[PDB]
Amino acid sequence: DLTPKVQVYSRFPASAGTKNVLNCFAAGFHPPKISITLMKDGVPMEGAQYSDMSFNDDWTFQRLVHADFTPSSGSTYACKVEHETLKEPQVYKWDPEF
Amino acid sequence: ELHTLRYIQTAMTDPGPGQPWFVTVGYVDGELFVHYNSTARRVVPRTEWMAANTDQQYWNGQTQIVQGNEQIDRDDLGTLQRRYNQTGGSHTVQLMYGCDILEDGTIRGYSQDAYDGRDFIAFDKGTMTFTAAVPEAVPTKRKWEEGDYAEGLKQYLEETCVEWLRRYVEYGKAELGRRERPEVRVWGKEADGILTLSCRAHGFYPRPIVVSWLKDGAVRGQDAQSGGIVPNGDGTYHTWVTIDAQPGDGDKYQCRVEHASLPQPGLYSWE
Amino acid sequence: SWFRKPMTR
Repeated sequence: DLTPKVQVYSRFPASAGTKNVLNCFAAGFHPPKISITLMKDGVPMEGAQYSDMSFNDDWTFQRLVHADFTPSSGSTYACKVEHETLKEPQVYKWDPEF
Repeated sequence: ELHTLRYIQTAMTDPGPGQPWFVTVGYVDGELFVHYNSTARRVVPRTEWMAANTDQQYWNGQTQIVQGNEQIDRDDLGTLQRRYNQTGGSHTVQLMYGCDILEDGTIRGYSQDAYDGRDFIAFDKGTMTFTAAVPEAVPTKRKWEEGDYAEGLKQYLEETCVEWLRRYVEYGKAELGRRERPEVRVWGKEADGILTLSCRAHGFYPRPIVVSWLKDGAVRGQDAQSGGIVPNGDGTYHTWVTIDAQPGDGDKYQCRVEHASLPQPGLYSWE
Repeated sequence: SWFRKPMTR
């Protein structure tokens, strides 16, 4: 009904050793209170920037969380999302595609 | 040429931890240009074309227009709780207003309000009356109609909104009207006798994009799953389209990307 | 420019 639809992706096509930005976008959620955290191997990804909160015509909220990172082989990158509509915290794994 | 100006307002009782209770932003053609929060208490630009074209007089003046709205929403959070007979808890007041300059020259003005994600007061520009969606919106409807506040709001959406939007478009002519080429990557994954072909587009501008999967030169629609158009932190956009196929048919599949930056639709494959 | 709200709800 009002659960957040989460997508994990990179700014530029992923390459090992090359500088990139890891984005986590959640949309279609209400109430606005949300906990979106970018994680590297099950631990938060240092200095993450939280973009200005927005909502569409149906009054459902959306938020983007981005952080500068260097993708490395053998490291698992994921996004932890906590919301009132969800019973348990949802973890979304990032597919490196390389 | 289509040009839109949208201003959204959010008043919260449960932000919650380390977050501002009052957040409000502006949009020019879907791009974030102005921001205000209850913690900082100052209007800060979000685009380079906005800061370089406006003076200190404008930034100081805009802050007080919002500061007054912050006070109004602070009182309204308490006023609406008494009407619905609520002691406390998580409550949100949302406001959406703006003007749209259509391709046919028609100017569309709108002003909508909501309480806890459900419609409250919607302004009707034609009848010059505030429409009530809930029975708790009737005292607001009665108050806003006697005082003729609809005349000042109609003056804004038709005159003030259009004049400023036309100036903002002129300030960011090179930024809003730019063409940014997307970086397309095609990757396949085989599991349980199903080959999933993923087509991902990175960092394109403007927002409209048509990504379609083709098999033997013919488009395959119903089988394709998309995640829509998602944004990036630098103002660019992202999208992904996946298709389920039989193993040993990957070479027959081709991803077609239709964008304004590309002169002809780009054809990509897993190679 | 933001609209200055002329009245409370």
